[PDB]
Amino acid sequence: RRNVKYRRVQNYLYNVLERPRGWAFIYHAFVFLLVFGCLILSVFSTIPEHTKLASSCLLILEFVMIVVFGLEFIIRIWSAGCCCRYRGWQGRLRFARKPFCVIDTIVLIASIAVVSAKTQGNIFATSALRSLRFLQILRMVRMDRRGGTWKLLGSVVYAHSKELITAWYIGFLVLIFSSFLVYLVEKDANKEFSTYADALWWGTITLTTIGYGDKTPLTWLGRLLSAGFALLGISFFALPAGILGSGFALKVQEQHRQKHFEKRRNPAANLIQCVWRSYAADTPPLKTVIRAIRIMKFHVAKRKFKETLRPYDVKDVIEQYSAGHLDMLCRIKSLQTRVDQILG
Amino acid sequence: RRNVKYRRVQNYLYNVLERPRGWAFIYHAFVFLLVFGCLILSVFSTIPEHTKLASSCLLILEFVMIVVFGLEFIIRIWSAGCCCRYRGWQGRLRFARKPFCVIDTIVLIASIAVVSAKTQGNIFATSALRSLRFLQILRMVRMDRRGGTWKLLGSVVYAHSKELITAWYIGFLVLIFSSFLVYLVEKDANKEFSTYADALWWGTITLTTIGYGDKTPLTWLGRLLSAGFALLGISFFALPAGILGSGFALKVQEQHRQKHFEKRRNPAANLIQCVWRSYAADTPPLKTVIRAIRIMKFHVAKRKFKETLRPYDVKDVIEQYSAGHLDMLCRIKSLQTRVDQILG
Amino acid sequence: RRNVKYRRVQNYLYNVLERPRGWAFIYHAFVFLLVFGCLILSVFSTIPEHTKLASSCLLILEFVMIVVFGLEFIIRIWSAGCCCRYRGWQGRLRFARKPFCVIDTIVLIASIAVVSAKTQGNIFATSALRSLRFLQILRMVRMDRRGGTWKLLGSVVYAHSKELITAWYIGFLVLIFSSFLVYLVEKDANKEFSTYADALWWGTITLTTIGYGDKTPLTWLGRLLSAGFALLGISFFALPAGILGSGFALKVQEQHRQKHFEKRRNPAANLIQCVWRSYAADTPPLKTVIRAIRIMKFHVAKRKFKETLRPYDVKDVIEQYSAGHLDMLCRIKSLQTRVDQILG
Amino acid sequence: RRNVKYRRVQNYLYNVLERPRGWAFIYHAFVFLLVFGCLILSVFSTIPEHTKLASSCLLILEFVMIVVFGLEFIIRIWSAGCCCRYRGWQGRLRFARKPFCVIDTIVLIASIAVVSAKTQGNIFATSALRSLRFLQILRMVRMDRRGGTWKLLGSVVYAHSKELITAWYIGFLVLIFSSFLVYLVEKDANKEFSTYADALWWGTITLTTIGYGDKTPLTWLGRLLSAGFALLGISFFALPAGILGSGFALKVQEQHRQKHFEKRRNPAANLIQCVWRSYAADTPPLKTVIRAIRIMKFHVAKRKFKETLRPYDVKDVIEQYSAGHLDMLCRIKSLQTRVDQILG
Amino acid sequence: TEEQIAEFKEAFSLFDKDGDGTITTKELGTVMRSLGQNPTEAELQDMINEVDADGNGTIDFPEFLTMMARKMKDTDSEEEIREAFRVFDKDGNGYISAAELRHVMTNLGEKLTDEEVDEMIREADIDGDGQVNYEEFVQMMTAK
Amino acid sequence: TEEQIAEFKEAFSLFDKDGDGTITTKELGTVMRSLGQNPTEAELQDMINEVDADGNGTIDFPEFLTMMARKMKDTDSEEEIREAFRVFDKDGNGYISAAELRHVMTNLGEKLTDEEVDEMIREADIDGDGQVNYEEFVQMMTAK
Amino acid sequence: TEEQIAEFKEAFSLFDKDGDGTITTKELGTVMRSLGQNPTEAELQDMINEVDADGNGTIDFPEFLTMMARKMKDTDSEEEIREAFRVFDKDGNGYISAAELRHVMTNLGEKLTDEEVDEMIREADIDGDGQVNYEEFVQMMTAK
Amino acid sequence: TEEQIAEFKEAFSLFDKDGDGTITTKELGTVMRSLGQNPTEAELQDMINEVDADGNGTIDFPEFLTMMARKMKDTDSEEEIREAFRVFDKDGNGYISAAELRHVMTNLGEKLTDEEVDEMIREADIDGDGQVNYEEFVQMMTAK
Ligand SMILES: CCCCCCCC(=O)OC[C@H](COP(=O)(O)O[C@@H]1[C@H](O)[C@H](O)[C@@H](OP(=O)(O)O)[C@H](OP(=O)(O)O)[C@H]1O)OC(=O)CCCCCCC
Ligand SMILES: CCCCCCCC(=O)OC[C@H](COP(=O)(O)O[C@@H]1[C@H](O)[C@H](O)[C@@H](OP(=O)(O)O)[C@H](OP(=O)(O)O)[C@H]1O)OC(=O)CCCCCCC
Repeated sequence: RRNVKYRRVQNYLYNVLERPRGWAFIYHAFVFLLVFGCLILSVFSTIPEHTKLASSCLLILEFVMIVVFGLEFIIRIWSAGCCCRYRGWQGRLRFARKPFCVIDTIVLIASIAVVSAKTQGNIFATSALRSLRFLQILRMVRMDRRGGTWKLLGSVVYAHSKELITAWYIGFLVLIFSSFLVYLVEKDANKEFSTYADALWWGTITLTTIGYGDKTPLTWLGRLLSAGFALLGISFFALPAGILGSGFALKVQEQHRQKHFEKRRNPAANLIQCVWRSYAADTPPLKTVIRAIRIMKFHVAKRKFKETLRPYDVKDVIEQYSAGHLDMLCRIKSLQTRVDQILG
Repeated sequence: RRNVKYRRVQNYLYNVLERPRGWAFIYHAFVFLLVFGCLILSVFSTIPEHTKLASSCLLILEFVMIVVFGLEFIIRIWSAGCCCRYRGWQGRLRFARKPFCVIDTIVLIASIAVVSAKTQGNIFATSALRSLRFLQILRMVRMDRRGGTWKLLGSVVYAHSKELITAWYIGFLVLIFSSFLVYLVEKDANKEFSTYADALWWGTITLTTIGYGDKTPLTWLGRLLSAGFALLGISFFALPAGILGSGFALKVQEQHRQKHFEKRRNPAANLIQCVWRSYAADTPPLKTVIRAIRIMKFHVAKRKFKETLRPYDVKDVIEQYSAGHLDMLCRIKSLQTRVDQILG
Repeated sequence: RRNVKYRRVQNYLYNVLERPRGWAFIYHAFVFLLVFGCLILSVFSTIPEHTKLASSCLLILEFVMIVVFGLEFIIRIWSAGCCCRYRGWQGRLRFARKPFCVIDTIVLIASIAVVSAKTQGNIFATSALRSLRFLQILRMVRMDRRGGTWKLLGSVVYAHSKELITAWYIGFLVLIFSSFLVYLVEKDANKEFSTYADALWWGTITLTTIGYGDKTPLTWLGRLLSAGFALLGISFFALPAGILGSGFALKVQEQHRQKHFEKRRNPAANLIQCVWRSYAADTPPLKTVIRAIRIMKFHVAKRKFKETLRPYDVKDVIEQYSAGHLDMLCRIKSLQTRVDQILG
Repeated sequence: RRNVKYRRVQNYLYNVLERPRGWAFIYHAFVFLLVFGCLILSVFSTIPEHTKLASSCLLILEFVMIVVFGLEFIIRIWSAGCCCRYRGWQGRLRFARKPFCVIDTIVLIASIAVVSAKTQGNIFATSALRSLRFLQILRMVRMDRRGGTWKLLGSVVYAHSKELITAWYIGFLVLIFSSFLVYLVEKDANKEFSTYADALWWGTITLTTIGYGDKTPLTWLGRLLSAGFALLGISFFALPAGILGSGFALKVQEQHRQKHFEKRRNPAANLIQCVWRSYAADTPPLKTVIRAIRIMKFHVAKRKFKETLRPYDVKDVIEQYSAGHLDMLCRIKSLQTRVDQILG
Repeated sequence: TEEQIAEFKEAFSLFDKDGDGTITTKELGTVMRSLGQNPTEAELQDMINEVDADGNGTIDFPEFLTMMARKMKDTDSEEEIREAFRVFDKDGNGYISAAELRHVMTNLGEKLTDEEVDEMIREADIDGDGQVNYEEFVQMMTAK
Repeated sequence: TEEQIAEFKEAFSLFDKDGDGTITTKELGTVMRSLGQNPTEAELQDMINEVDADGNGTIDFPEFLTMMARKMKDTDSEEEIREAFRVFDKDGNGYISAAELRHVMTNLGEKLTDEEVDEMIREADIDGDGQVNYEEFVQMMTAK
Repeated sequence: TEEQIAEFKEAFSLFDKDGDGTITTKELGTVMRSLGQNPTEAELQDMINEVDADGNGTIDFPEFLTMMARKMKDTDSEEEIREAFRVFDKDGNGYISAAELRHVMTNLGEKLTDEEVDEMIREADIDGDGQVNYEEFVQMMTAK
Repeated sequence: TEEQIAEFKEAFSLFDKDGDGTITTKELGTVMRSLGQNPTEAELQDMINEVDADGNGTIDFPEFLTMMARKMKDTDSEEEIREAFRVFDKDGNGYISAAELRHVMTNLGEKLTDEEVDEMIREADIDGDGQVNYEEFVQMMTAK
């Protein structure tokens, strides 16, 4: 009851902290907003004008984050008993060495030191604080789970490596060439295309559609060449964004389709059934043989599930199709042969 | 005849107003053009130069919209009897409380007040009118049906939440880093990268390919770093547009495919058939039993239709495939067994 | 021989002119380059500096295009006998009224008049020539076949109408709002956000990632709001390009898949076979009956081909699948029933 | 042993050089970084300020690349015996005429000449060196295998030729028109829209979202027209990037799917089996007949493999489906007929 | 509802024709075989499955009472019938042709008697360019 | 068209061989069985379905008259035959090989007699690099 | 492990019932037929395939010993069972209903005895909004 | 090539065993049935189809001569065999395992005799981390 309730509160807090879903996302969004506001306030404090009000408002955030994050770390350590592998002093210590948890405590002590030094106000101390302010970004960093963003980005980039490389090479060529030509066309008339480095800077900014406007071609031949190469190189430089975005959309579509037609149901049901059968069986010799059979069934269901880990694709559908076709073929040929024997 | 004709005109006007298709879209486009022209005229009136001609031309639009919208509201209230649930005083009142209808009448009275106060010309009144002019935008707002645009955008964003988040995080990191480096490279040589806030502004504008040109790096190391980080961060910042656009295109493709192979025909035919059978049946006991059977058939067809609400996908095709395969398998195994019995 | 050869040259010239494929594309590209060079030369002649050399070089192009286009029109009129429906004076006249052909002759006489007036050199004449120069663009216009570009663009836009509309509405909202807020934040500090029209111009240019730089926010709150709304509205304003590009790519993919698995072979073979059978048949009564049967077979094959006009989709594959399944089902149930009767 | 080991080292070096995979990519990335750093250093040397330090640092790179590339060429020539077709003096000479190898040696001697002339320091010599520096880019060029980037880009462009052309034409029209209108609206008020060439330059830069800011419309009617045409033409000009990016993503997806469900296994196994059978068979007459049969089986497997070269698509799946359906149909109709005969 | 429950009990007694209290597939099939309908085994299976909610395989008296008590006129049912009619709506203007509807009912699904489809056509106002407002049919068949 | 309608009536009398006035599948099949064609049941079904438009299942005399009156030379039919020929067009230049056409007709679909395909080949100008303009075939078989 | 290996040898002797030393499909099937299980040929095929790793087609004594020695409590096996339970997790909050689990086990796959599913339900804390933490089941069935 | 053509004529005489001059499916099947291979009808069909190029359905002497004259060592054939071997290349480094190759040949396709696969393994240098360069096999089986 009371201890079971305590267990429950701990499980719930563990899910809202480490495995957010629904409202836990609202809490994590609140923490993200707090961290982002801290970063904005620090940036504003960089400005000499607002460094007065911004410093005081940011000081408040220091303690606000400090108190909030200390409370969250206390809850996380007190929680994490959901799996029960971290219960007890040794389990809590094992949890505390989690890379994200060690990072969190390091950011925590850094914030404590920042507040304490702001209290003391030493010169080297205050410089160290101006430097230690960014650490709250590790809170933004810890946000993601095992760097899921980096892994997804890398996966999609690697899948489209040839296209990104092809596209980027072609675009680079375009840039170099256009820069050079304009430079030849404008090396003398325009004082800003004086060196080829200037032309390369203009081409980079031009094709990337930034277009600062510090360097722009003045000669009409230069403007014509710039227009043509602008159309080409702009298409090429915008290409990688389109390739990666389309790849992301296609991967999302594929993941959604696979989720809709996932194969987990029957293997899971069989696995649980035989697992409980073995747990129950764990004459005497007949019961032992049945136990061995049930454990084997559990292992087979585990193997089938591990096979099903592979996402469904054209491979699986065509495989099942061909299997069905071969079964019907062999069975109906056998029926024809049997009926023939009947005729004989 | 005459009253049936009146009923007809009301139905037609209800479809052209609330359920546009074809020419109704041309009328709605006319109303949208009128509202958009009103907004443009108001914006122009904001300008001190054109505030003279624009004020008079806009005054005309006030009344034009006023008269047109009053007429449209009168038609909508007089219409909406297509369903017949809004006929009579109570039905018209029930219709008038529709959120879009209450919004429309509020905009209507606001326009009336604007015209009346322009007639009177009080100082506070005229300030209130300069403020109440935007309301015609609610006409632009009412345009969409139950916020279909917002719902579609939210659906596609949520489907691609991980990619938008991953991409945006990576892009933010890129920005912060590039801003900082350029700042270090140019904090002294360039007077516009004086504070890190200035560098962040430059990075935001640079990676977003806006490129105002107010801040641009001057040192050649700064330009090199800016070029590299420009390529990276530009790809990242343009990513969300590509992801969302591709997701929209894929969702459109999916909707079109599902529409082409929708499953509505047979369940609909069966449903209507059994519904009419029950309506007709509503010896005596045999007729009552047949009525019960027909009502049950209607309910079954309704359930099958509710099932068919789910858009067709790989799930449905593979489901029907597997069902057919199992039927043929069992039937042909039964035939083999039967023939075997014949042999015995 | 000689007249058959003449017929051949005319057919070949008709295909290279009206139905280009391969080298005909190289000739059409040459004509396009000539027209585009004429347009470039006219634009350059607009410039007071280069109006001297450009005028003479362009005059050459006048005659060059003139002579080339007159020759091409002569060839097109002399050709177009490939179908033989335009042979003879009446057929040539019928061809000459083709909208593209009438346009071509109008451009031809316009060019002749331009050259003649350049020879005469009247004031009003020369002004008319400065105006009549653009007509060569109709040559660029005639290029496309029945406005295929416009039809394709309209088709893809209409298919994605909801997404373009949703996206554009959301983006417009973003723009208006961001413009307004910055205006409030900067109406006084910045002299360029003096009126809301100025703020709207800044927002338009900002979100569209043009970023001229004439108006940029100076206050740091203004820059923060501009950055956030820049990220949002930039995604929204770049959305339509991504939606349409993705839609184009998906439609191309679909067209390619349909081409690979087109259903033309068997209906075409049957159609030609029965058509020739009927042409041959066109005892006596038995031959007449066979002729009627063959004409009916030709008409049936024509109907099946008209059905196959519809591009292949999930509909056709699932239709054939279900048909096959029902045939096997009925046949094998019949076999089971037959074997049962044997048992009886 | 020792010579077999030598053979091995040569094979390994040949794969890491010509057929990189894994670590070979890291070596090629190192060489690419070296070449790119050389290009950057040359560009910096173009700048009069950094031409002093950059010249010395670049000189080092000259020799660094020189020594590294000479070593690599020596290894490549010494290697390439993996196939054994280039072993011996004649084989090495045959390898040396490979277009990439001849290009590499030409770049090598060019670098040697650059170093030697830098040693001598002649005026014409040094000018030739300032010109011969770019050659290291051929090292960047040789990087790709048989111009895979160009071939992929051309393939995707050609597949989407109609959409790129349609889109580009529409965009060009938009540009011309918007430029012209603004020009009319601003030919007098604005001194920068003086000629239509200036308006065309503004439109090019505007729609391409470069937005230098040198020319921007000032009149409010001009700004309104610029905003509307900006939205339209921006969508059109950004279209080609989206089309090509989406096409790249779709082609990658297709390629991945085909790789997952490639048909190489069974034909390959049969081919190798019968090839070895024939190699073994190469009474006496019975053995010769078996040899002929095995060689025929090898040739049939080769033909089937050549057929399988064609990437899997809807064509292959539907083909196999229809084949299976026809086999079951004919077999089961035969079974029904046989059972009927039994009844008779 | 004593009259209604008495009628339901009499109907159940007629259905089962015995004191077992459970409705099996065979008896339900015989009920209509008496009228020469020739029910299918799957038809009877779904007939039984639609009344009971426990999966026992038979229709208990409380289950039949629950089935009968609920009213056909429901928001979900009305929407389902409305969309079923809209299946054959052209141009999205909410119009379905009378002759096209007649052909669809005659050919697709359980064929309706020609006279019955004629009454369907006449049950509402069918004139007016040959189109009949399906929502009128929905209102007529949702009134209970 | 008294001669034409008389010929059509005589043809219908030969087809049905009786005064029933309706053409059934069996009689239509027997018409060709007399010539040893061995028609299929589905073949006869589509034969009947193509003349009548009411779905009664038989070919009435007015329906056969309507079928016969219409002229084979039609814009839609001409386009269909043109695209059928274009099916085997290479490079989009409007050329189909004579030998490839012969093989396609011989193997795919209802096999044509070798002599008949030879006449097809000779009916137009087949020389000129071995290609035959299919549009010439379309004009020859659209002249009625 | 002399007791364990002796038990394994006795079990193998019971399984094969002969001195052949190889376990064939027929004998393995008979082992359970003695208990009236009626094994399938494919069932026995996968039974044999899961112990041996050479593909000979029979279960050798060392192969059975290798199968038995390995412990069910494994990281891979624990993860597989955890995901198998998560298959029926709603909202991603790690909760599976007791009644839904009972129905799933009863209907899908090899049906569990009602009493056995009841013990499954009672083996852990089932109360608390009707949901049972599947990870508790994983811990209970991974303890060996 | 008088010796070669004489050998080919003798081989054809042995194949057909008669003066017909055409090789039919039955005789070709009997040729191997004499050795107890039990050929399939489709096997013989593709056997005949691969020699003749006219589709007559039999192997004429000139067709067999054309088949035999061509050399197995061809660029296309060498590339096909190379890619067939690469089918089982891991990491794109051009290495195929000896044991994996043995298993693939034994199980997939027409099973090779264990001794024959052993000779395949020994025909080249198989050591060196257990991988065998498939290109060595290609060179060995492309030398004719
Ligand atoms: C900066 C350079 C960026 C280059 C890209 C980043 C460099 C990089 O290579 O990593 C991406 C990588 C690729 O992912 P990954 O290899 O697992 O992708 C699978 C892989 O291609 C398999 O071989 C495919 O199986 P198969 O053969 O078809 O059968 C499988 O397809 P399928 O079986 O499911 O159907 C693919 O899903 O894994 C990361 O996410 C780490 C992110 C590191 C990113 C760190 C920085 C973000
Ligand atoms: C600003 C933050 C934006 C975040 C995005 C907006 C925040 C947000 O979450 O709302 C989007 C949301 C998602 O839509 P929704 O949940 O219904 O999408 C379905 C959902 O994913 C189902 O679970 C899927 O079923 P299943 O599991 O696969 O079986 C189904 O796939 P399928 O069955 O059909 O195949 C999906 O279609 O619903 C709105 O449109 C409201 C728009 C609110 C937008 C309000 C502002 C525009």
